[PDB]
Amino acid sequence: GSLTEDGLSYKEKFVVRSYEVGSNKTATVETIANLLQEVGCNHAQSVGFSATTTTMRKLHLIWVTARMHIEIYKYPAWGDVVEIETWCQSEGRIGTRRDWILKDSVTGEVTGRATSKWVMMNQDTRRLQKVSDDVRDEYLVFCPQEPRLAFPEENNRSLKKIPKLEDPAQYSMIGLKPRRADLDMNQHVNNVTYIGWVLESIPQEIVDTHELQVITLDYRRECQQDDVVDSLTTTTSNDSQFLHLLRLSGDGQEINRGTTLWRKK
Amino acid sequence: GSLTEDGLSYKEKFVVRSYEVGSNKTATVETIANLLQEVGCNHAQSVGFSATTTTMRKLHLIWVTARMHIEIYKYPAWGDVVEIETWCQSEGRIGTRRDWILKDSVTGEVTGRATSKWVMMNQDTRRLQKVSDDVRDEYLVFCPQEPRLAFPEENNRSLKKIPKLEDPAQYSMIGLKPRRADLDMNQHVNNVTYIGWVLESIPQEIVDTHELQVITLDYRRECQQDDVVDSLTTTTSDSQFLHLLRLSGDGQEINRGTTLWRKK
Ligand SMILES: NC(=O)[C@@H](O)C1CCOCC1
Ligand SMILES: NC(=O)[C@@H](O)C1CCOCC1
Repeated sequence: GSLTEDGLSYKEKFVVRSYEVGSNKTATVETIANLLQEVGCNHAQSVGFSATTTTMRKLHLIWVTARMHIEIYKYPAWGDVVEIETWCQSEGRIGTRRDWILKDSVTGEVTGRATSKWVMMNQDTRRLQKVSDDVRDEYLVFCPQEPRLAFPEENNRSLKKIPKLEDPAQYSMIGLKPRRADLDMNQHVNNVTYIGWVLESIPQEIVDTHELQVITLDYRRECQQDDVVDSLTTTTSNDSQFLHLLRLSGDGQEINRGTTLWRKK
Repeated sequence: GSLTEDGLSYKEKFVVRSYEVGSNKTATVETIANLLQEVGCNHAQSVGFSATTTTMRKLHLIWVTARMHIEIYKYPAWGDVVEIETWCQSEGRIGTRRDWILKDSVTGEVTGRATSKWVMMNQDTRRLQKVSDDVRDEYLVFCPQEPRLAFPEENNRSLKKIPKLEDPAQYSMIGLKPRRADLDMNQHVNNVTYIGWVLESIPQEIVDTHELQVITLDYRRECQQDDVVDSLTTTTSDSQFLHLLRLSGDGQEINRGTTLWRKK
C-alpha cells in the first residue's frame, strides 16, 4: 500500500483468500472489517503513529472506537482484488473520524463504504475526554482541510440514534466467549469480533436468503478476555431490519448496540 | 503466487497483517496454519482441481485431513514477507500427503515446515477407503516422482503415535462453540479452528513465557456447527502437553494432539 500523491489519504489492494469467504463464495463482512482495520493501521504507520501521537503517549491517552458504520453494495468474490482508500478527519473537540471507500480493482466501481467515530480516553482510568488543542494540531497536518465524507447525505444512516432492545428479544445466542484468536497484540478483544457476535443471533434462514447491506454498531464497553456475552436480536421491519444488543451474560451490562439492514438475494 | 519451473510445487509470498499477530507482535500459529491452507488451495486451483479429481466428483469422493504436523523455528513479525512452498505426494493406497516449507523472504532461511496426511472418503456416508488406481494416475502427474519430504528423518515427530488423555485432565477449557467466522464456504468447521480450541486449554502463563515450537494434531471426527466442545490438556514433561478435544455432552472424541514449547 501507499499514501496518495497529496499525502492526505492511503490506498491498499487485497486479494480475497479462500478462508475469508462465506457460503456465497464472497468475502464476509468480518473479512471486510478486518481489511479496513489493516489499511487504517498501515495508514497510521506511514505517517509515524502507533494511533497515538507523542503528546498522547506522554499523558497515557488512546483513541477508542465509539461507532462503526459499514455499507456494502457488492462483496468481492474469492480471488478478486479489492482496493481500499482511507483517510482521517478532526471533528473539533468531540474526537476524530476515519472513513473508507472500497472499490473493485478491475472496474474501478465503488463496492462499499465505511465510517467510524473515535473518542479520546485515558488508557488507565478509562475516562473519556475532549481533544486538547496541542493534539488537534498534531494530526491536522495528515488530514484534508476541506470536509471529505464517505457518507455526505443530509440525514444519513451513519449518524442515526440507536435504541435499546427491550426484553424479551425475538432471537438470542447465549454464552459467547472470546478465544486467543479473538484478541489483538495488546490482549484486548478485537473490534471485529463484536461484529461477529452481533450477527450470531441472526437466524441462519435470513443469512441464507438475504445479503447484509448495512451494519451500524455502537461500542459502549469493552468485553474482557474472561467475560461471557449474550447476543440479542429483534426484527424491526423485501428488506429486513434488525435491532441488536450485546450484554454480559451475568449482570446484563451493555457492551454494544446496533442495527443491520438486509436485502433479498 | 505461482507453480515453480518444473510444475511440481507451488510458491506464494504473504505480508503479515496487524490482526494476524499475538502479544510478541509475531504471527500466531493459527495465522501460519491459515496461510498453509491458502497456499494449498491456490496450488490446487493452478493445476485444475477446484481437491477433487474428475472421477472423485462423479463418485462423491472427497479428501479429508487425518493429521496435521507443524514445526516453527521463527514466527514472522508484523510486516514481514514470508514465502511458502508446497507440494503433494501419493502414499500408495493409504492416501496422500501435502508438505510445506516456510522461509523468510529477505534472508532465504527456513523458518518453519509442515506436513499433513489426507485420506479418501465418500462425502455422504463418511466412509473411508483406499484411494483406487484410476485416481492415483490423475494425481501422479502433479506430484514429484522421487520422494520429497519436509520431515525426512527416519521415524520423526510427525509420524509418532498419539495416546488418549486420561481423566482427570490437568487443565480444561469447556463450552467452546464455533461461530460463522469459524465455518468455511461449505458451512463446515475450518480445520484451523480445532488448532485454536486445542491451545485454549494451555494456561496463559505458558503462553506468556514460552514459544510454541511443534504441534501434532489428529482429526478423528468433525465438529458440527451446533456442537459444543471441551478442550483438555495435561503436562507430559522445554514443556510438552497431551491434548484432547471431545464433545461437551457424551464425550465423543473429535481430536487428539501434542505440543512442544521452548522457554522464550
Ligand atoms: N481499527 C479500526 O478501524 C476498528 O476500530 C474498526 C475496524 C473495522 O471493524 C470495526 C472496528
Ligand atoms: N487445507 C488444509 O491444508 C488443512 O487440512 C490444514 C490447514 C492448516 O493446518 C490445519 C489443517
